[PDB]
Amino acid sequence: ARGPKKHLKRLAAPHHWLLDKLSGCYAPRPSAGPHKLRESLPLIVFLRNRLKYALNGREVKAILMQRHVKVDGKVRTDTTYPAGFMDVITLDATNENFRLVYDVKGRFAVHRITDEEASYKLGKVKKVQLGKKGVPYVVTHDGRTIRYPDPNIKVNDTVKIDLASGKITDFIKFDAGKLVYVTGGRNLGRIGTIVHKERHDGGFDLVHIKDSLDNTFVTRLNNVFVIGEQGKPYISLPKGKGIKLSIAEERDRRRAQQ
Amino acid sequence: PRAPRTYSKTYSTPKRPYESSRLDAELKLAGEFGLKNKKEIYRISFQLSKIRRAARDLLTRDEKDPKRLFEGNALIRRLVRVGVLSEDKKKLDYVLALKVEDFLERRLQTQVYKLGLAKSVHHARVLITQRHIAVGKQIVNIPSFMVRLDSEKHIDFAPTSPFGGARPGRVARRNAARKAEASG
RNA sequence: UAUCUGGUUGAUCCUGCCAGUAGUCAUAUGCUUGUCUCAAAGAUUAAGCCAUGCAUGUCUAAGUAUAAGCAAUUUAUACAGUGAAACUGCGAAUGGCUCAUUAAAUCAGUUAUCGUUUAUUUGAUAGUUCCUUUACUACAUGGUAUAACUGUGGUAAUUCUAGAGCUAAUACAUGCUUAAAAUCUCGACCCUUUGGAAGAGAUGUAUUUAUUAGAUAAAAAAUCAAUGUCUUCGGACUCUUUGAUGAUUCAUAAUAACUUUUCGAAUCGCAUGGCCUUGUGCUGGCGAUGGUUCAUUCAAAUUUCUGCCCUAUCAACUUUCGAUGGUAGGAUAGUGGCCUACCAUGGUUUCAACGGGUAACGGGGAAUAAGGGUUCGAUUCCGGAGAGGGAGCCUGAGAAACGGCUACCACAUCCAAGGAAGGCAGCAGGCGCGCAAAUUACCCAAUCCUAAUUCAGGGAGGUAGUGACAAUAAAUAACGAUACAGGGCCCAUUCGGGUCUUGUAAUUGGAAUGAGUACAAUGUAAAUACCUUAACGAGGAACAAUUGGAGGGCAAGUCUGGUGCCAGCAGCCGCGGUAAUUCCAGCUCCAAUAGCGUAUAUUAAAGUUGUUGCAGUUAAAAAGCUCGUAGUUGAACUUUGGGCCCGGUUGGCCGGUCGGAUUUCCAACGGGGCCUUUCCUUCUGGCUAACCUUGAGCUUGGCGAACCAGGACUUUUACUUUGAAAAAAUUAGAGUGUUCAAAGCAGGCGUAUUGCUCGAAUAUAUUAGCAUGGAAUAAUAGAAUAGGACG
RNA sequence: ACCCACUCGGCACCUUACGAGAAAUCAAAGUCUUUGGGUUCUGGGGGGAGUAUGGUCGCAAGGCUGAAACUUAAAGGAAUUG
RNA sequence: CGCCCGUCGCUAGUACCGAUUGAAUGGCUUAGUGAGGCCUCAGGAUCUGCUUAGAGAAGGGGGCAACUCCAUCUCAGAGCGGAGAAUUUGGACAAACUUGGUCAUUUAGAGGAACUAAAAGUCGUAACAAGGUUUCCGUAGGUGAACCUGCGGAAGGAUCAUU
RNA sequence: AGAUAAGGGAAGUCGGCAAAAUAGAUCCGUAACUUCGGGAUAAGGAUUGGCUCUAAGGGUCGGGUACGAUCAACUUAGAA
Ligand SMILES: [Mg+2]
Ligand SMILES: [Mg+2]
Ligand SMILES: [Mg+2]
Ligand SMILES: [Mg+2]
Ligand SMILES: [Mg+2]
Ligand SMILES: [Mg+2]
Ligand SMILES: [Mg+2]
Ligand SMILES: [Mg+2]
Ligand SMILES: [Mg+2]
Ligand SMILES: [Mg+2]
Ligand SMILES: [Mg+2]
Ligand SMILES: [Mg+2]
Ligand SMILES: [Mg+2]
Ligand SMILES: [Mg+2]
Ligand SMILES: [Mg+2]
Ligand SMILES: [Mg+2]
Ligand SMILES: [Mg+2]
Ligand SMILES: [Mg+2]
Ligand SMILES: [Mg+2]
Ligand SMILES: [Mg+2]
Ligand SMILES: [Mg+2]
Ligand SMILES: [Mg+2]
Ligand SMILES: [Mg+2]
Ligand SMILES: [Mg+2]
Ligand SMILES: [Mg+2]
Ligand SMILES: [Mg+2]
Ligand SMILES: [Mg+2]
Ligand SMILES: [Mg+2]
Ligand SMILES: [Mg+2]
Ligand SMILES: [Mg+2]
Ligand SMILES: [Mg+2]
Ligand SMILES: [Mg+2]
Ligand SMILES: [Mg+2]
Ligand SMILES: [Mg+2]
Ligand SMILES: [Mg+2]
Ligand SMILES: [Mg+2]
Ligand SMILES: [Mg+2]
Ligand SMILES: [Mg+2]
Ligand SMILES: [Mg+2]
Ligand SMILES: [Mg+2]
Ligand SMILES: [Mg+2]
Ligand SMILES: [Mg+2]
Ligand SMILES: [Mg+2]
Ligand SMILES: [Mg+2]
Ligand SMILES: [Mg+2]
Ligand SMILES: [Mg+2]
Ligand SMILES: [Mg+2]
Ligand SMILES: [Mg+2]
Repeated sequence: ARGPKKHLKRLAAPHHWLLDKLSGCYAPRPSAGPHKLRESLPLIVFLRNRLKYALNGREVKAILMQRHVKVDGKVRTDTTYPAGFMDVITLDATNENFRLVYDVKGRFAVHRITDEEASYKLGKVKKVQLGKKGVPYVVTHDGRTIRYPDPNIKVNDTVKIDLASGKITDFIKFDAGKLVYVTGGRNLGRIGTIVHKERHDGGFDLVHIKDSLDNTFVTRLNNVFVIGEQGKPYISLPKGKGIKLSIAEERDRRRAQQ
Repeated sequence: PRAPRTYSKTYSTPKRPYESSRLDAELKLAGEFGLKNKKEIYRISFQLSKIRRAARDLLTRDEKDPKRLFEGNALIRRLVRVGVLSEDKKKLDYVLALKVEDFLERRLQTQVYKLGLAKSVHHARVLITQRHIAVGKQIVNIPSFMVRLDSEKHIDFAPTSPFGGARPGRVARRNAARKAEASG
């Protein structure tokens, strides 16, 4: 009402943050940034609740204000900066590098990566257009604008970003036999090797997707992120690599390693 | 505007207040197990009703169902873990065939009585309440504890208690003071 | 945990209700109350009124400081440390409270903006601006105020202000400084026809209008209008640029201009470096702030479909002057009768319109439930609406804002009567109203939010106090020895001991313990509690458990005394009239127990609302009879059977592993393909695929979906399967020593010296909408004066 | 016109109870807890009361629609023995 | 010697009709008047820049003698403007008030007419047996009251019955 | 005989006698009751001038085997 909201109560936050329902009435509202606040992770909850490197927002602020943490090469000393999918986070102290990817339960994992892998990121192009004076440009999933792309780069493709400059090194197209990451919905976190896509001109192009264990499913085209061709991926996959074990085999593995 | 604390009721009163069969049956149970109300029996029958309802709505589904397999194995495991259900009986119908005395046989009160440190369930009750017990190496003063079939090897007296040493006791120290006065 | 019982009768079986019975995150109230955890709390009546005090302000290295402020720099003579005030910039449109209004309205799920605004982030993004643009000009940077401050005053008073004197900006209001090339216009002049020119001007972005491009399934030829790039002027002729969407007049670009003319940095902090033609010469980093446009993000505004309680003792409603629509224009950020002008007569309704009522904010949800269901939802989350009732509006990206103004109305405050100031449905608190709801406490330590921002602020929030609203756990005693009374067994020797016993005692003992104090420590922003713990702290007259009842229903008195149809009891039947199992007491006993009763409302009981699942001859109820529209329902019939294969699940000895697993197997179970008259859409293309393709036993060459793109068409549904989506919390439920448990989402494991590691699942979530398989069941259409199909 | 046999459609009747029902009784009042052929109307303890009021029809008498307050633990059905 | 109906009379309670063009409260609304701010037509207090501009006097530079040129105190006067308060025209939004109208909910009322109880009141005895005239329905009329009578109907009859 | 009167407004009088007020037209709105025909101009409100315009409402002639020309009305509505 009357303007934008600036608070976010607990029990209204997205559940994949794993914020406890006790310990405060409010949740850290992500500031405006490159991602939607639903599919984002504030640096406060990432540093405190996933890494345990801090206990308070005061300690997170004390870490941020001395320019220790940087994300996508930029320092970003904001407590509620929305870190989203495949954003890289570099901590020069501890020489740590994380890449924000979903685990198969649908939450963000602490996926430690090396420096040569932290030197880039992939972006799913959302629209290709002609800017002013006829300059073509793309818009990635994190709102990055990249001018003068390759003319073969159409929508729903993946571009590899230099992450020091904003240039494109190469790009992956979108058709059958491509390794994808599911980012959104019930199947959020699986990796499943497109077999074919159905059009349905008028809304919500569907795509059929089968994992390494031949368990197929289907997803809207909004939630799919192609990350290479079948076999080799262009990034380091987290543990499990998006299989979505059933609860039976999950407790069998928990009884195996114990 | 904080998240409300969840709470639940743990028992249920019976429909008919006064019937002699239920009355003297539960009074026999209370006398044999050393309880202070019918509320404990009501709580145990409530837990048994929930368990039986889960078994019923699992049995309505056929076998080879993942939900039936998963939660039936989980429930059977939890019952054989607490020791209310024997190891041979793991077929989800003996779970329905259980009764409240099987649950009352696993309380710490009757377990202390069976281990023989009490000589009576009321002695076990006052011992547990007076902290002269340790189910592992930790004092527990709740008689309705539901030992987990591995703790009977560790049910014994507390180290920081009489019958475990390290201090005689309050009225013992008093009597030592009075007999030192008579010594003077 | 799918349960019934008492009451109509002289007795019976029924119908039928009354009463009982259990529960309530449903309240109130009575009596009583020891402990631990957790915790609602002026909603209901009055969205009634409010004393007082707080709840929104804010700075860095980085906008402005001569505080006549504090310091000491001693590096400083412009400043440069800190820093009140004030200007400036942001914020105050969030949060919090309440549920008055509101019944297709809100709201839920589901769409859309190819119909719009968007501060803030985040990512990109202005060489074009000196205007006769050769003095018009500061571009090592241009102007004017003004606050704070000094000083003079006013009034009874207010977060009231006047006059005078300074002074600043990222305040206002002006204003320049950077290429080149290319293309267009005009065009001097040479003058030729093939005609060429010197020179001048314009050409960023933003606004407005007009116009153009923004394309394309295929192949060649005939000549002209003039040759068109270059010629061997035969004409070889190509190159020709065109992105996206299902779809656009889209994105974008280009011409003609239009604008009272936007923007295109006169801003700030650190580091002070390189080149020399050594001048305060030229270059030069890391940031901050700002800035036009696009995109993104936070949103907002409209918007598609379907869904809302009770009423017909509301059946017709809407349209004067907006009702439904059309055209055009205004207005809006935009669509649109949103408004105006003209024009038409439309639009809704028994499939419940319109009107009325709601002791109606909607939903997530809550209680009770064998199933189905019934009732509630002011209230911890989401979405609305409101700030005493209306209306209007400034500022700003965002308000019809109220801890912002203006007016009226109603209440109401202070006056030295002139005038001034008001909005607790924010936090406490106070009057009222009531059957009914707490402290005018402490703190920003957590959770978060705002600011110029690590630092300040925050009655948001947290902590404690009141608190028998509800929930969780759980004391009020245990064990002996003596004295009686048993039941077997040794003796079977009279009735003698009795071992081992299960209870009773004007029998008696030592132990154990917490409630409660309390040194301490822990706890916490600081405390109080909790968990620990010195010392103290049970023997009964103590450290003493209540509430209701004892005819039945319905557990437990034919015990005693009093009363005598009186007093009274009794949810219902009933008790009481001088022998009361029912009143008042005592004794005893019973039910639940720190809780129990009472009232009211609701659920089950209630198959006494009946879809599941009632009854209608006589207990209540077939309309007097027939017709008949809406509604509901509606005969049968159209590919069946037979085969042949392929491969999945359950089995089955083999167990060929030591109660785990495999294969050749008899069978069942569900799938797919092919054939039996059985098209079960095909055109352009490509992969040509499985390929007659066979090179000697792994080689050179078949038919497009099995991989696509576009296509032409394409009977429509209902139903059902699967899947996407359906916020979290709640519900069910997996795991897990909160010490158990309600809970919570934690935790667990090591050589604990350096660390390692599992989690925080899953399911349900109607209806509507979306995609998908099936194609029985129920509808629908087709070729019959053939203006039918194939071709 | 009768008689016999049969058949369709009627008004009914007699006997039994497989069945139903509280019973009286019922070839429908059966095929209804083993609860679903299609469909219309009506009832929710007894009074107050088919009353009051408001509509609408009728010349009128009246008809159709149609409450509430209040009150009550029984009214009532079928059979049994007196 | 059971049960049982109604009038009338007393007492208490509930609701209804009711003259009073009753009353009060609340909502909506016609018409009239109409604050406020907003948009517009003006308006111009005041403040302020520029172009000048002339007179009268001071100073300075120059034929050095009158005289000539440039500056300073004075005050008219003219324009070119810019900002701009009060006030004001018209418009739309429109609070609020007045007077009516209408709807809804309570609320007074002489009197009238019901119902319910209570109470062994008065008068009869209508129904239950063939209830002593068989009961009951519809309709009409009448009578102190239950009720009676007429027409038609019913068996819930006192008849399942005369080949 | 005709009129006008401040403030009040039937206190005057047997009695509002007399006088005053109202009045036409257009638009809106119109109750009880009813013999359903009425009541009804119910009650009760608004508007009305001049000037300059706009709109609508007609006749007669004209077409091989949609329209044009011409002439003339007072009726209503609206706007400055
Ligand atoms: Mg935030
Ligand atoms: Mg009876
Ligand atoms: Mg009796
Ligand atoms: Mg009841
Ligand atoms: Mg309310
Ligand atoms: Mg809010
Ligand atoms: Mg930016
Ligand atoms: Mg329009
Ligand atoms: Mg229109
Ligand atoms: Mg309400
Ligand atoms: Mg809310
Ligand atoms: Mg508001
Ligand atoms: Mg108020
Ligand atoms: Mg307001
Ligand atoms: Mg306030
Ligand atoms: Mg308050
Ligand atoms: Mg007692
Ligand atoms: Mg009593
Ligand atoms: Mg009894
Ligand atoms: Mg009694
Ligand atoms: Mg007694
Ligand atoms: Mg039931
Ligand atoms: Mg019934
Ligand atoms: Mg009947
Ligand atoms: Mg009939
Ligand atoms: Mg019909
Ligand atoms: Mg049909
Ligand atoms: Mg459908
Ligand atoms: Mg016959
Ligand atoms: Mg017949
Ligand atoms: Mg009923
Ligand atoms: Mg009834
Ligand atoms: Mg009878
Ligand atoms: Mg008599
Ligand atoms: Mg008599
Ligand atoms: Mg008679
Ligand atoms: Mg008689
Ligand atoms: Mg008679
Ligand atoms: Mg009779
Ligand atoms: Mg007579
Ligand atoms: Mg009868
Ligand atoms: Mg006069
Ligand atoms: Mg008079
Ligand atoms: Mg008089
Ligand atoms: Mg007189
Ligand atoms: Mg008189
Ligand atoms: Mg007269
Ligand atoms: Mg009249």
